[PDB]
Amino acid sequence: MNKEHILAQKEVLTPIEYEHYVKHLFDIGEITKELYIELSSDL
Repeated sequence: MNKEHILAQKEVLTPIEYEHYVKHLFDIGEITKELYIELSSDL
């Protein structure tokens, strides 16, 4: 499984780009929206 490897990426890249990091995932279903919503701590 390559869910943890990609996760670290979103942590490195800015928060703006991360928003898309989860978009491509949906394509296969790697990470659930629950993660994109939870991790999302911007306002």
